[PDB]
Amino acid sequence: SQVQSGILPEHCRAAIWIEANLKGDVNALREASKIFVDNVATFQAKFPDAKLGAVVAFGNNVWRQLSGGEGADELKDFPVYGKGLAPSTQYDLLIHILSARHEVNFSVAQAALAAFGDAIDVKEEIHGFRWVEERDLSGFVAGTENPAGEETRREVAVIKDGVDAGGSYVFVQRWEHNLKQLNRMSVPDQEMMIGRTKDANEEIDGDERPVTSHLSRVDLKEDGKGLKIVAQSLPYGTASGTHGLYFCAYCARLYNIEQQLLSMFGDTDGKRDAMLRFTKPVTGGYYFAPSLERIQALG
Amino acid sequence: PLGMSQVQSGILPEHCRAAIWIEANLKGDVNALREASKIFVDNVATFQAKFPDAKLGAVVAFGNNVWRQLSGGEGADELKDFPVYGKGLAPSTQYDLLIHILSARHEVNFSVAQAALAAFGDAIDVKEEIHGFRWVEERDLSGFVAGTENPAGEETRREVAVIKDGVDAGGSYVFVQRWEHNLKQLNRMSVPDQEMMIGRTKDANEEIDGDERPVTSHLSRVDLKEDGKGLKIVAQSLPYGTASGTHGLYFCAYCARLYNIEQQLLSMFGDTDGKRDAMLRFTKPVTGGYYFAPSLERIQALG
Ligand code: HEM
Ligand code: HEM
Ligand SMILES: [Mg+2]
Ligand SMILES: [Mg+2]
Repeated sequence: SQVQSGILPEHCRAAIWIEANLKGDVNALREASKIFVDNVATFQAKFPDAKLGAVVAFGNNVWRQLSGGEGADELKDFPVYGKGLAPSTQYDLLIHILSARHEVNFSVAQAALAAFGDAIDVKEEIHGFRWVEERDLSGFVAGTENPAGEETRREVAVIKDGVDAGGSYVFVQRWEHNLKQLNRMSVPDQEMMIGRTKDANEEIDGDERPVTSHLSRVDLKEDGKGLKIVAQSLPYGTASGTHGLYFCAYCARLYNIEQQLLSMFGDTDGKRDAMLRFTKPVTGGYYFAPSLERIQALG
Repeated sequence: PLGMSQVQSGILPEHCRAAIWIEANLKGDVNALREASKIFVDNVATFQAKFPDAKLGAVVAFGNNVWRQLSGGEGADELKDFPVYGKGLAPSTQYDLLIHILSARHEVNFSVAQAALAAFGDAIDVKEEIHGFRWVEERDLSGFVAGTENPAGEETRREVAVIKDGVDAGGSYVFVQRWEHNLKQLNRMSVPDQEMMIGRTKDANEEIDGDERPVTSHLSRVDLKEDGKGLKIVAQSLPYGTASGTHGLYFCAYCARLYNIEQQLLSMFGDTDGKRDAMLRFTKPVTGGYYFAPSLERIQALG
């Protein structure tokens, strides 16, 4: 089973995420998905330098229909976390496009919209960009502990066997940063909020940083085994309007993502991520990304 | 370089892949713009030093009312608020301040835009912020190549865009106008009909002779000569928007005289000969403003 092309690429410069609801017959998604994955292959051949990839992924209700109820055992609608502190905006379809070249991504996004046509209702379209020094707009480097290299990224993100082999679970969550609130914090206070130093990007020892620090919330182990995810997140927005991080992660099980969210939003131990001092999530959804062979076998 | 006037760095660069434009109104006393503009151009120099490979430039430019105040009424003789053209076919949304940032790196442009906002602070009310991107093959989102006849090279671009002498030497006039394309409407037109609308062939970008295209074609509207002398402008326009939402062309041009821009607008919008640009069949302008970009030396004499 071959993995969709947008899960594994590293260090992308730009992305487009489109989140949409199904308005028409669920069966219209079958032909549209095949059209789109062929478009992606054609664009990769036309723009080899772009290192383009893309993913089509499906919400719980749609995917149960498309799959006949087989597999994707962990899939569910995204719930609130923290009783609502993390909101839920579960849609039916996610299209994630990434590459070195925003302009290529834009053409690919137009192709996705042509493939799905008026069967879908676009609810969100976000254009991500890698910022200076791969920093989040807060000024902290983002991506350091992300699984590195195809071998490890496959291990973390790609389902190994059975009916879902080559697929992955996806989580997307848009955050809105209040950089004015951030900038009122001293740099040492910001560093204790994240759990790494700001300029030099060195981890602060877990025994010496707050348990509410981001790293303490999300660097989770189960009897010594890390709960890893493959992030594809990027900055987005305008300088004068809304801006933040579009969080996007892939994992061979939803479990690892969910444990991190239960931790961040106070459900596990009553403590909340210190980043909520300056940024907040405003969307959230879970999706299942089938393998390419599974997509071809739809219609 | 005493006794000379240095152009702001964003007027002349060619083939930059990314831009940010910010348009804003002044909220309080115009004096706030003096120290903010000096800070901003200094920040630009710092970003150029930090990111030499970005090939970054930027411009700060001013609307008529605030430029008249800051200049004491000296110079900028052609400057005026952007008029409506075609009785409203081209709307007017004249603001007080234009920031234009362009480079080979969107991420550097973003940092520079943040610096501009920090410099001006609450003295301004941002009315729009547009992130331009060069599309594939330098095409407009309509699919036609954009930029072919734009003045080429530093020498010619300086001749067209940069005022040569007098108090305004090193300055330029700026026009910005955001267009919203209806690509569904465009795609209802056959490609031959689109070519007659533009005046060039779509795939190969060959000019269609003036006698073989309608007078409403875009090239017939805007390729204007006065007794054989072309009325040139230096465009810095780029595509913008989302695939599923608003998208189009953010039109931006610089010229040493506002006259050349105005003649093209009077032509496009029906004021000269009663005919209008065929591109209005699929796209429309929704903003419009004129600004004056002083020389970099003069931004330093503010205060
Ligand atoms: C505003 C939103 C977020 C910001 C700004 C942010 C920022 C960061 C930063 C600066 C780091 C440290 C550098 C690195 O290793 O990448 C980090 C690490 C990490 N983040 Fe986040 N993050 C956000 C949301 C999330 C969410 C929602 C999750 C999971 C559901 C998450 C999971 C992780 C993980 C697993 C790590 C690596 C921890 C480690 O093993 O050291 N992050 N994040
Ligand atoms: C929807 C907005 C616009 C679109 C899509 C558009 C597109 C084009 C295209 C495809 C060309 C031919 C290729 C080239 O030489 O660049 C062109 C040329 C040109 N455009 Fe536009 N344009 C727009 C607005 C404007 C405006 C508002 C003006 C002036 C006020 C203008 C002035 C020019 C000029 C002077 C030329 C060169 C003509 C020549 O000498 O051959 N354009 N434009
Ligand atoms: Mg660790
Ligand atoms: Mg000509």
